[PDB]
Amino acid sequence: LRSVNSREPSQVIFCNRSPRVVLPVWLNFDGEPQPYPTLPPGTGRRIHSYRGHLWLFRDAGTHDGLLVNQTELFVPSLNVDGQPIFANITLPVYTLKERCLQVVRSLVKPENYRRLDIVRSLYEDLEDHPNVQKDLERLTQE
Amino acid sequence: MYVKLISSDGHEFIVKREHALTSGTIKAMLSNEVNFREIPSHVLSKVCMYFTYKVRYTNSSTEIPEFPIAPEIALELLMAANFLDC
Amino acid sequence: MDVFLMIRRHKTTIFTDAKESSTVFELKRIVEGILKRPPDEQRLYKDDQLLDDGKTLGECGFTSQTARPQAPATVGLAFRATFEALCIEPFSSPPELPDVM
Repeated sequence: LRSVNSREPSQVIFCNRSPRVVLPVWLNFDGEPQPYPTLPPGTGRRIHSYRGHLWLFRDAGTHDGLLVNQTELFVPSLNVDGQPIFANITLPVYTLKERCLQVVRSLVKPENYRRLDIVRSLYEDLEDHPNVQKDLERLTQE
Repeated sequence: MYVKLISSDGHEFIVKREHALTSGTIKAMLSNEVNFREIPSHVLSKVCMYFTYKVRYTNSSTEIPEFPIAPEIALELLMAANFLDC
Repeated sequence: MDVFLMIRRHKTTIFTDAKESSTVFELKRIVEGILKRPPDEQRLYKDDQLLDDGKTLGECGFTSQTARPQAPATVGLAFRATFEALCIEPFSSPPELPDVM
């Protein structure tokens, strides 16, 4: 699951239609994740990339998943006669559970995290921070 | 068309059946009414709103908003979201 | 344009949506269908202010800025016709935050 080696420029653009500090993540030729400078909430940014390349996007501070053009995998496609491809970054409709972890994880230091009263299976879920590497494997088995 | 969900504290949230079906736990609980001996009002109202939210925003370009959760409510909600699988 | 409501009286709450242009009286029909009491035996409010059958939900305050799926706006229901006073039981209090900011 890797970016194809080019070698054909592709003018892309990341609109951040989300309310988080977005983190572009590019998928190397080997398949490793490369972080690119972050995109604040309303903002956007013109990028050069390449037909065939793989990009995904996450909340830059907590790595929560985000959609681009309604999927997770953004493939800069052919530019031709038309100029930039659009990369609309959005919240998905998170499960209410996932949504709950999110606040919760962010109101308590996981340092301090043992000391809250709830089923322990719940406590593993909170510890289970979403992760590129993870989703990278997850998004691998399809 | 409609169902009723009754909180641990008495309150009745009457809601559309498909909206309620969102939660598998609930689905299984009918097939009418679900009493929820374990979920207070400040918690089931937020759930129902979440169903509305999910149902409207699922399958949609129109930029999606944050579902919001006040702090005080979060634990309780996380426990409910988890019992109900939603 | 969909508006998203919480129709509340006593301990009863209906979640529904409706069009920004539908009529107040049209809301009571909706209610009718559910609590089965006809429009003339129900009176509907926004914050105490007593709403008119002929007016639109938009005209009445209910606009997509105000009545969003994830934060539905509230509509007082009151019954009978002598009409009972409007009484909405508040929701349960959350317990206080554990040791977190």
